[PDB]
Order: sequence, then structure tokens, then C-alpha cells
Amino acid sequence: QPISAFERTLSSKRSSCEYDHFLLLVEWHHDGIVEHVPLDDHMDAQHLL
Amino acid sequence: TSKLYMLSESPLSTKQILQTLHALNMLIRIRLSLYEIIPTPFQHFTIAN
Amino acid sequence: EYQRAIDSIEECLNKQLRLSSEKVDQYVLIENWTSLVGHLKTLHSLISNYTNGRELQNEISSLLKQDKELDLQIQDCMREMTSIYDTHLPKTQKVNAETLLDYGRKLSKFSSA
Amino acid sequence: RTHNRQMTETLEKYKSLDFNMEKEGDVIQQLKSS
Amino acid sequence: AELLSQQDFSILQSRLLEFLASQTASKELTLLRQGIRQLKEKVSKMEPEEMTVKEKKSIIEILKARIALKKAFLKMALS
Repeated sequence: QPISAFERTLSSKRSSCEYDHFLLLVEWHHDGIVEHVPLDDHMDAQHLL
Repeated sequence: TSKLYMLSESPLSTKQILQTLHALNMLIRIRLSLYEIIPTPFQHFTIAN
Repeated sequence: EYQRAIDSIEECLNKQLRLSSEKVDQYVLIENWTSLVGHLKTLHSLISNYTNGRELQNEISSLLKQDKELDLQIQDCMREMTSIYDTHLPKTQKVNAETLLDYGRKLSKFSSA
Repeated sequence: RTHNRQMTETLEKYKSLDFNMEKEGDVIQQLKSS
Repeated sequence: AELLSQQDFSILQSRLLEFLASQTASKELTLLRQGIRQLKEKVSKMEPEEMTVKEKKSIIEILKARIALKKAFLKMALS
């Protein structure tokens, strides 16, 4: 996930944005389309399906 | 070669090693307060035992 | 969106010149004007927006500088307390001179070239 | 000796001794609020 | 002579008015066209440079909260 321009400005010293950081995410494919689906941290795979 | 193969006397003062620990923890506080880079998710830390 | 508003202003102007040259019809012309006036109002609200956001952002730079300075002040105070308390690791018989001196003089020939 | 005097004086300058500091942290939060 | 301020907007509007009141060829219109040219080049030199103006306000306020807490803590140790 790219850093927010505003996150970067706020970040300073101990709170640092400079850490390379990323999330886990899903996008379900559909004939001719792609949609990003929010992923609950407590999501059974069955529940997602 | 002495210093690499040297080995200390086998007694370790357990009161000493506590005081090492105190000075060590204390020294990580020193470091961390003036350690340049903390990631923001790490901003809360405990200097343990 | 700036260039779109301004281009629209230009266009309204040239269309107005075109209208006046051809013939006078009150409606067409006054509607042209008031469309141009609307686009001018959107242009203005937008530029006052930009100057506002910019002056706010300069305020941000001054305030960020203030935060950095305060961080450096807490830095300095902790630095000085930890300097004063110098932190050291813990440390990892008496002699009679006679036996000492005799031993050293023995050793003198043997540690010497 | 010099180190110990320096330590006593730096300790006296900053002295704000306390226990159960959580109460003082939240007291400081509502102080900052006002 | 370049800065993208409100004053040069009001310059534009005054040029427009003066054109309208002036009305084959026009010396007031050509001045107007110089003006819109200038503003066009001022917007072409323009750079987007955008972070959210709402976010801008919010970070002004939480940063100011930071600063006030900083001074509070500092003066706390000095006492």
C-alpha cells in the first residue's frame, strides 16, 4: 500500500512512515471485471467464499 | 588468539548479572530514545526484564 | 480543472465576438455573458480555494518545524540525563614487596633479550 | 567526586518522583485538555 | 511578475468589464487577450501539488495538539 502523502508528512522520528509496509488483500475476478473486496482480519475462508 | 580463545572464570555473580540486566535494559532505553528510526506500529514498547 | 475553466472563458469570449459581428439578438448574447459569468465564479471559488490551501500548508510547514524543534528538546534532555548517569557494565590479594622484588629480578634475565 | 556532584544536581533539577504514574499520565491528559 | 494570487483574478475581471464598456478591432480587447494569455501561462506553469485540504485542516489540529502536549510535558519536567 503506497504511503499517504499526508501520512508521510505527519510521520516523524519514532512514528516513521519510512518502513516498507504492505497489506494482504483480495480481488474477485468476474467475467470482464475485477473488484477489490475488503478483508476482515477474522475471516474464515469458508465465510469469505 | 588469546582473547578469542580466552574464557572467563566460571563464577558469575548473580547479583552482578542482575545489575548487568538493569544496566542493559536501561541502555536499550538510552539507545531507543535516541535510536533514529522506530516504525510507527512499534511506537509503543516495553523495556522488559 | 483550471485550464478547462479558463479555456471555457476564452471560448465564451470568442463566441461573443462572433455573435456581435453577425447580428444582434438580445437573448443569445446575454445568455453567453451569464454563462461566462458563471464560469468566472467557479474559477474564482477555485483559485481562492487554492490560495487558501497553500497558505494553510505554509502554516503546516511552520508548525512541523515547531514539532521537530520540540522533539529535539526532549532529545537533548534525555541525552543529558543519560550522559550524567554514565552507564557501565559490571566488573567482569595484597603483596609483600620482598617476594615480589626477588621474583621480578629472577624474571629480569628471562623476559629480557 | 565531580561525577557524583553533577549527578546529585542533575537529579535535583529534574526531580519529579512518583509511583503509580498512570494516574499522573491521565491527569496530564486532562491538564493538557485545559 | 508571476504569482497566482487573488489580485490577478480581480485584474482579470476588471479587464473584462473595461472591455464590455469599450465595445472592427479593439485595443481594450487585445489587452484582455494579453491578460488571459498571462493567466493561461500561469496555469500551465501550475503544478497540481495536492493533498486533501480537509486532511490539511485535521493535521493542523492534531499537530497543534502535539505541540501543546510537548510544551506541557517540558514545563512539567522543569518544575
